[PDB]
Amino acid sequence: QLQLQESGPGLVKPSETLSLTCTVSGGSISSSSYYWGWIRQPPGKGLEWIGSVYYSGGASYNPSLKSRATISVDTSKNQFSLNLDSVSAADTAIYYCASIYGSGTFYYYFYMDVWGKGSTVTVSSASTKGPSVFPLAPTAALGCLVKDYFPEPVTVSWNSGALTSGVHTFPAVLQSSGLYSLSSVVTVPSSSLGTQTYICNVNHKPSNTKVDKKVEPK
Amino acid sequence: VCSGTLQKTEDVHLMGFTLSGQKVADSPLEASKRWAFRTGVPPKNVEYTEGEEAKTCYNISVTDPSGKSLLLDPPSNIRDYPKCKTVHHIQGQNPHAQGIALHLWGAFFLYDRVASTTMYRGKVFTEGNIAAMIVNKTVHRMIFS
Ligand SMILES: *[C@@H]1O[C@H](CO)[C@@H](O[C@@H]2O[C@H](CO)[C@@H](O[C@@H]3O[C@H](CO[C@H]4O[C@H](CO)[C@@H](O)[C@H](O)[C@@H]4O)[C@@H](O)[C@H](O[C@H]4O[C@H](CO)[C@@H](O)[C@H](O)[C@@H]4O[C@H]4O[C@H](CO)[C@@H](O)[C@H](O)[C@@H]4O)[C@@H]3O)[C@H](O)[C@H]2NC(C)=O)[C@H](O)[C@H]1NC(C)=O
Ligand SMILES: *[C@@H]1O[C@H](CO)[C@@H](O[C@@H]2O[C@H](CO)[C@@H](O)[C@H](O)[C@H]2NC(C)=O)[C@H](O)[C@H]1NC(C)=O
Ligand SMILES: *[C@@H]1O[C@H](CO)[C@@H](O[C@@H]2O[C@H](CO)[C@@H](O)[C@H](O)[C@H]2NC(C)=O)[C@H](O)[C@H]1NC(C)=O
Repeated sequence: QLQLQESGPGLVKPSETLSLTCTVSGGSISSSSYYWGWIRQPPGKGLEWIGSVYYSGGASYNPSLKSRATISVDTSKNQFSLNLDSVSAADTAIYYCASIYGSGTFYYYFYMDVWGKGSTVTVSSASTKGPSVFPLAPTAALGCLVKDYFPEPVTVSWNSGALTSGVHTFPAVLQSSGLYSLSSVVTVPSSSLGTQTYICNVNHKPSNTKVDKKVEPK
Repeated sequence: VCSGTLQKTEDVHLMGFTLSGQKVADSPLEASKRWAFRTGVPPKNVEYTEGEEAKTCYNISVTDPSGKSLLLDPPSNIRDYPKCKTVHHIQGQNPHAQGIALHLWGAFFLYDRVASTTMYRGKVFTEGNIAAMIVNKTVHRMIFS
């Protein structure tokens, strides 16, 4: 099974350049029936196709971004990368790399077979800041407060992924300080409060921070 | 056998009838499924005299991912089909493509007074076949007025 994984910086300063790399796994990038492309999704907007390349090197871009975007492929490393020059604030989006399957007798008929996970790219001159995790001590509810981090995103797990039911990870909110604040809670029965232990696995990739906070009552 | 008489060699005419009149799919998606690329086959051409007014015509440009167009260079005698109701402008891609584009049904890519085995680059065409028939000078004048 094909599986694509993005690997970008997450934060790029204005007027600088953005570089993301998409590594294909479970299958060779040097296949006749596949094109490899990039699609970005701005906050609260639709999907915008940036470009696409063939394993030989045949590039193809969207007219608006053709002046900036340059997508290259690396057969020896089994990956393809996007380079968007002169990045601006309007390019803050979630960049998805996708696998475009093509089959055809006369010309290829395309549909984007497999998609990537997505990279939250934020175009800002502000510096990176790691988060601070605080417990929300307590059917009773308990959670964690991930305050003062930049940029997005933050992924919060519970009990190393074992606890999943009834977990609500709220969307981040930008404070007046320019930093984001996130909250993730879970509703568990009151009887299990004393017996079972609860930990939230907060992870902030842009700052390379992984915090395992233990939430206890009182 | 002795039925019918041919006076001059100008009276024998070849009429090209579009596949549109045969009530086949005119959509370019289903029409693109009727063609394919194959190497090792020479392209042949036959000239005809009359043709039908086409319902849908196609101006296709299938290119390599590098940009190389895979369709053959049209010879000088090849020109756009005269009468088309709608002309679909299509730009395709095919990296694996080899050889030249042929018709899977055995039909011909109809050009102006020419039927071709291959689809030529940057030239409007329509799918169809031709038929041999005899109409004398007086009968031909009546149909076209
Ligand atoms: C004069 O006018 C007539 C009628 O207008 C016209 O007849 C048409 O001929 C063409 C062939 O030249 C016919 O096209 C074939 O259609 C059949 C039937 O398709 C139906 O059934 C399939 C399957 O049930 C459905 O999915 C489909 O939706 C339809 O309902 C197909 O079976 C044919 O495909 C096979 O042959 C192709 C040849 O090019 C292959 O490319 C294709 O892969 C198919 O191969 C099969 O066998 C392979 C090995 O056995 C296998 O690998 C394949 O996977 C597949 O199983 C073909 O598309 C068309 O239907 C006819 N039209 C009508 C209305 O009947 C004449 O052509 C025309 N004459 C001239 C000179 O123009
Ligand atoms: C079909 O497409 C071809 C090419 O895409 C068109 O040919 C172009 O015509 C313009 C105007 O005459 C020229 O400036 C270009 O140089 C031509 N390009 C090529 C590659 O020949 C052709 O005009 C199209 N036909 C129709 C009816 O639209
Ligand atoms: C074109 O064909 C018509 C019809 O076949 C020809 O008219 C016939 O002419 C013969 C000889 O004069 C008569 O015996 C027939 O009765 C005519 N038929 C009809 C329907 O009128 C006509 O002569 C032909 N024209 C040419 C130039 O050969």
